[PDB]
Amino acid sequence: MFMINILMLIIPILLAVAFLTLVERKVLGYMQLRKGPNVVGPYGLLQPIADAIKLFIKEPLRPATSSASMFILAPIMALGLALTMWIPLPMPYPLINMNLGVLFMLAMSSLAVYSILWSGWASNSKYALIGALRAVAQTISYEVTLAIILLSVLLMSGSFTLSTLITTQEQMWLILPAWPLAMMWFISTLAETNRAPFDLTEGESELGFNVEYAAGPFALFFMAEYANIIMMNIFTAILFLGTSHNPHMPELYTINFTIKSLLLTMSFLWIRASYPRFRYDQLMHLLWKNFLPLTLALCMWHVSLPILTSGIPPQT
Amino acid sequence: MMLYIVFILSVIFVMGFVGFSSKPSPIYGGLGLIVSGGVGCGIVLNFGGSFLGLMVFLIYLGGMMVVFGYTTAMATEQNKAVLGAFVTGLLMEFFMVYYVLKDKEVEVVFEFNGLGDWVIYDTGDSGFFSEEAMGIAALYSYGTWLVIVTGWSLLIGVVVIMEITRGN
Amino acid sequence: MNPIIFIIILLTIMLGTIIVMISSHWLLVWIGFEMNMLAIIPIMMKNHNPRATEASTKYFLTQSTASMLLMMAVIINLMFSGQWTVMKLFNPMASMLMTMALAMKLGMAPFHFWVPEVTQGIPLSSGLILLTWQKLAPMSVLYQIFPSINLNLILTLSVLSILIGGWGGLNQTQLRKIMAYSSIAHMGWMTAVLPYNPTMTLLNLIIYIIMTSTMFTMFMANSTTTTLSLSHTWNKTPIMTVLILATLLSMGGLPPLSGFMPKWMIIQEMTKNNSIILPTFMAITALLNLYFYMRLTYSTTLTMFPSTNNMKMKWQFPLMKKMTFLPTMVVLSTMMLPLTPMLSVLE
Amino acid sequence: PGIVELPSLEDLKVQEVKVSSSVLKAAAHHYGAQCDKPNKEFMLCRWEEKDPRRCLEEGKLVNQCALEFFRQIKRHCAEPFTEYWTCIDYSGLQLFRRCRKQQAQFDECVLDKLGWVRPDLGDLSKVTKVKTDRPLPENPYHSRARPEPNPEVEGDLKPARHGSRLFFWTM
Amino acid sequence: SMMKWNRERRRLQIEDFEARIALMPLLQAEKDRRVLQMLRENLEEEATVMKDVPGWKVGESVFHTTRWVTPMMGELYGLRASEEVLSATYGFIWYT
Amino acid sequence: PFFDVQKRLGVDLDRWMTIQSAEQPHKIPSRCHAFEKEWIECAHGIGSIRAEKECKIEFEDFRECLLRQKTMKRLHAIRRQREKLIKEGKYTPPPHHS
Amino acid sequence: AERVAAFLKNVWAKEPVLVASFAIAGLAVILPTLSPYTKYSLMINRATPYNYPVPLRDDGNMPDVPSHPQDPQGPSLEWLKRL
Amino acid sequence: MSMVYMNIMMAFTVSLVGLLMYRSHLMSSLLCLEGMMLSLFVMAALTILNSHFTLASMMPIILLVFAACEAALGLSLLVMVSNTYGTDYVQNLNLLQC
Ligand SMILES: CCCCCCCCCCCCCCCCCC(=O)OC[C@H](COP(=O)([O-])OCC[N+](C)(C)C)OC(=O)CCCCCCCCCCCCCCCCC
Ligand SMILES: CCCCCCCCCCCCCCCCCC(=O)OC[C@H](COP(=O)(O)OCCN)OC(=O)CCCCCCCCCCCCCCCCC
Repeated sequence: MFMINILMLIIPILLAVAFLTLVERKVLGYMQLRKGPNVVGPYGLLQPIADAIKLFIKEPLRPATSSASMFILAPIMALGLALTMWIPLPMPYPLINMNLGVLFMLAMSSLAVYSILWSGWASNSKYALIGALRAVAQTISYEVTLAIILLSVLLMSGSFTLSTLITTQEQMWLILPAWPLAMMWFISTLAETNRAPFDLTEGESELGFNVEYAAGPFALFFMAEYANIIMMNIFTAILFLGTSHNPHMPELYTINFTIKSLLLTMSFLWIRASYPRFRYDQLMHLLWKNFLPLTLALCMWHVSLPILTSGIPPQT
Repeated sequence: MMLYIVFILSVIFVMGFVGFSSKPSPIYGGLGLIVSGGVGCGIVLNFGGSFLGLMVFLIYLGGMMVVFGYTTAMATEQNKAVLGAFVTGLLMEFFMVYYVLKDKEVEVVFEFNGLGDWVIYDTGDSGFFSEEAMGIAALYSYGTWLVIVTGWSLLIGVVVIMEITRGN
Repeated sequence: MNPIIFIIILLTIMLGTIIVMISSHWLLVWIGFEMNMLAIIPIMMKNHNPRATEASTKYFLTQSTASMLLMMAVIINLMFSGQWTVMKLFNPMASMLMTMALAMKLGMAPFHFWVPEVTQGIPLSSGLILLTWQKLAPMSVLYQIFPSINLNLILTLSVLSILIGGWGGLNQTQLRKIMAYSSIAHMGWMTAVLPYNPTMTLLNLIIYIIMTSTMFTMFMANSTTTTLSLSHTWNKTPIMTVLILATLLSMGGLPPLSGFMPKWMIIQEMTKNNSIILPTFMAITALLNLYFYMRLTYSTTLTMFPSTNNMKMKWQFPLMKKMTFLPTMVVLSTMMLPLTPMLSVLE
Repeated sequence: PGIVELPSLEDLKVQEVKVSSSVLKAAAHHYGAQCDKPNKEFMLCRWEEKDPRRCLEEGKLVNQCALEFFRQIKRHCAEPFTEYWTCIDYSGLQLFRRCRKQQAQFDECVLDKLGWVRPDLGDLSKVTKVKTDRPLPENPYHSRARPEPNPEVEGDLKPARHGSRLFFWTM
Repeated sequence: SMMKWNRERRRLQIEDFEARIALMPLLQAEKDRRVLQMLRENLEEEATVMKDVPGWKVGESVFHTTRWVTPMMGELYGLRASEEVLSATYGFIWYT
Repeated sequence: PFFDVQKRLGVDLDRWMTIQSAEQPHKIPSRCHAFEKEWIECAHGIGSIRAEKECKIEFEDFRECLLRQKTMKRLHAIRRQREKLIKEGKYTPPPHHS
Repeated sequence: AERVAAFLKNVWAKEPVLVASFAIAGLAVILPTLSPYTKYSLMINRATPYNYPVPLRDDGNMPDVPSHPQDPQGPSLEWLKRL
Repeated sequence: MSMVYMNIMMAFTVSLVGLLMYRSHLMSSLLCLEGMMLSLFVMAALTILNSHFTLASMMPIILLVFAACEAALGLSLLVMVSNTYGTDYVQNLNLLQC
């Protein structure tokens, strides 16, 4: 039955990513005083399916890559890791109930930089490499704050278990005691996934690294990128917007937890439509000069606050 | 064949080492060292070390090895010896595997056994905690001296590297 | 380099060596070495030229490899004894790697090819640290694990060092290379007496540091790095040539100078153990060191080499170099033989 | 070396307590406040003898008290208890705080029918003392006599006889 | 709010930990009898397998001391089914 | 140590992790705590020259608990003998070993 | 008195983020020393029973060690139920 | 020892031989240097975990932190070598022969 469980997790993820493209195009449209896809199927419900077929029957380029083996390794790694980051998520019961699940997601997330770096090499273009280096430097810089912020929150939880975050928020959301950390966690997730106002890769007039890809290989990078947008917003809701779990009616948890995860995913689309784009030197200064000093200071505060109130959580 | 998972991983561990030890282009050499690192974590996980195994992914693979690949793509300007060394490495691995799987005893400097790694595992545990985790958390209660010297060295690493790279 | 950062880096070189000497755990010994190598590279790159960059690279690769072998010995020793204490190793294979790791760090032959080249590519002040201070940490560990060191290995490394230091020095005109080969030769003496009486290893180390520090200090005063440039000293600072003669004679072991004391005591502690062939061969091979020391005495103090016209402009200015502890070091390098029985303070 | 002595397959046989971990965890608190004396004697035996072959007879006594403990629940409070561990068994973590309502019924039932008082927070974790007639082992580690120390140096520290005596030095 | 709830969670952990303490004496007694039985079960098979070997002692200790030594996995499950051995070695590490 | 600063100042810098029978958090013992204790108490105070001869029995036991070399030889012998008799029809594993 | 106000009111205007960082870090170092509840953190940590409470052989002269868990002698967690 | 130790111990040997035989690139050898610490990391962790040496569970992390700090210092020298001769070839670093 476990094999059925894996497929009941993978296929719905891909379908959710497929229809996120539609929802993104329509929310952006109405914030721009237009409609978005409403011709391909009722209210554009067949638009995602048309786009998929079109890309997979379009001839791919595959230029004279310096390797031709990194060019095929990069999208496998991106999509393979993107699906792997879902297996420990409690919704409310994990597919894999890890003891160190929060640490597992950091570990797998830090490996996604290779697909950005490898695709830079494979393109064989000197300029495409520069774009890959800027993207890589952005991702590693902003996962410094992901690790420290996560550590600060877990000091009020007591473990790296993801399902213990549900117990921790059984009386109150962690957004209340730790809203300053939530702000810098939310922005740090935009920078990680190269989202506006942090999308210099897709931000033409300055550069992207996945420029030589077309057809199916391009869609694989796209699917992995959007599955990470949903996953990080599911992580945020679990971390800062805990949903009460009733063991007799687990579906009640899933409905409430999904609504929160959608509202946070739509917030990503909302923020894209509202602001201009950061300069490369300016998003680096937002991390090394503004977030990091506060994150380090709040880490000191959250190591000491539980001790001086007698509120250290249980180890188990 | 699932009882010898640790030995199978170790065999893949060695083959990766023969990969980048033969020194192909740095791009492929770093690729082979990532495979060995992942296999290396797999071995540590099956011995009960979960925090240590995951620390390999986060700090070694997702850390140092990213800096290695990052520096290679920017300062490396993207033969018979490589193939000769690579083939020589695999043959020695095959013979070492062949003999330890035939008579289950090999003597090369040390006396190695071939029964199986599972035979040395401890047979009793009923704790309400992770023994590995307790030891690592002791870094702050017992390892006061370790924390000071390690922290100072990391601080000096920042100072030293900026001095070296200024160039004037 | 900012002066404050220079002090901080130096204190970290000292802290690394001190951690090795006060540690009862192999992990802290290894940490001590790592902190020491990390801090000394910036003082080798301080002049920012290709030769310094090459010297720092050859040093990093050598010391990095040596530290990896040492950590392999510690782990093998943990597997076969289940402890980390800094004492005799409990596996012969651990002893070999440990003994070879320290030999590489010291610069003993045949792990010696980096000492002439690293010392040549760095300033005089950096060479003084490299040839005197950097030898304290490895010798401290040898002092503690000597009961388990393979006798044929330690005595074989000692003999090669004495020979290679002797022959290597004859074919040198650069001062920095001459001291480097001189340093290799004196290492063999320190490790030759180690199995028999470790006290004489410290005495020879202490005397070597005092004499070597005196030579580098006098070279730094006149900014001399070549044999010829040193031959103009008689026409600039006549007193400094008499001090160079006395120290060079001392380093060669000629009585009644201080440099005869360790060679004297090492020969004593080896004949008590019925070792007659080795001390004789060691003593005779040391005449090679006395030769290229004497060559510098002929071109510096005992003969007056040609001078240049612009030298007359130097006579109008004094010496503004620090020359710290030079009066005290030179006296200790020449006039300590009547105090030989004081070595008991090292026991 | 020697031959490892092992007890016979008939010396180990005993009536097992075949109830799942949920049943044990539901009765754990009352169980520890009723069978403390036979339990602590066995544990004192293990931490002192350091050999499971030396505490087999104490082990059987631990089993018998548990069987007798559960029979009393079987007689007086069966439905309340069967309904208590069914709720404990439902949760993956076997949480007490999810079944406070069913706990009260079982707790009250034993109080009236058997006069059992549930130990308070922090009672079962207290170090206690047990009176046992088993003699204290003398050499539990089976260690041999330690090698005798070196003779110690004692007396007066007088100056060296004629000094260092190093070659020709007279002091 | 966090201080209150965390404090209640520590009182719950002690209650859960004390239940384990109340059960350890029974579990320790069971484990001792299960370990000894498996050692004796292997002793019989060793005697049958090596009744005609040139100079073999059945159940000979490899330690000079006569102190009890905790068996390792090889000594308990030496001649048992692979599935049972697999569960007792990697079962915990592989659970979920 | 070359310099015994820790003993002079009475400060425990790195002696808490030297041996595996020292104080561990939550009193968690090592697998060979008893063997390490016995060897340490045998060789204490008599120098390493004597301990290499007068505490050899304890040391061999300690090294047997660390690498388990002798035990694996014994198990290996039994497995071969059973395998040899298995492929001759001369042996029959009992039901609870299968 | 006026020098500090001029200095504080300038960083608060030009560098509000850094002013917040140092204030927060400064409280993390000071409050634990002055907090009266820091002593209850140690007591809670010492009260958690990870290990088994090995019993002590009775010799006769041990009036402070209870013979049974429910006896009144020994440490009490009453303070914890009220905290 | 055991069967797994053979391959871990043989992986260190391969990396050591790889580090002692340079081909052309300096970056290639630094990888062989970081392969050596990976083998030492795994070998120590296997010993510590198996023996339940609780307080030594922190040692492999310290090994990783210092070995990575050393690796960073190695890459910095490689960069400064490349900014001079235009490549990271070891044959260029041959000025100090004379
Ligand atoms: C009693 C003890 C109490 C201890 C704690 C006390 C805390 C007191 C409050 C401290 C300040 C709170 C920290 C807030 C974070 C400040 C970060 C920062 O650097 O600010 C300056 C930074 C930049 O500041 P700057 O650019 O204006 O200038 C910095 C300083 N100079 C002038 C010198 C350059 O602001 C930003 O982060 C830019 C935002 C980028 C665009 C983000 C889009 C926002 C979309 C809305 C999202 C809403 C959040 C959704 C959260 C949902 C979560 C579920
Ligand atoms: C006892 C245990 C704790 C011990 C901690 C000791 C280590 C502290 C580590 C702190 C982290 C390192 C930061 C140090 C750098 C300080 C900033 C600096 O470098 O100075 C730069 C600044 C430049 O000046 P400029 O830009 O030209 O003009 C405007 C300046 N305001 O020049 C300046 O004018 C800056 C002024 C100096 C900054 C002083 C910072 C003091 C922070 C302490 C605040 C604590 C208050 C806590 C109480 C809060 C109550 C609400």
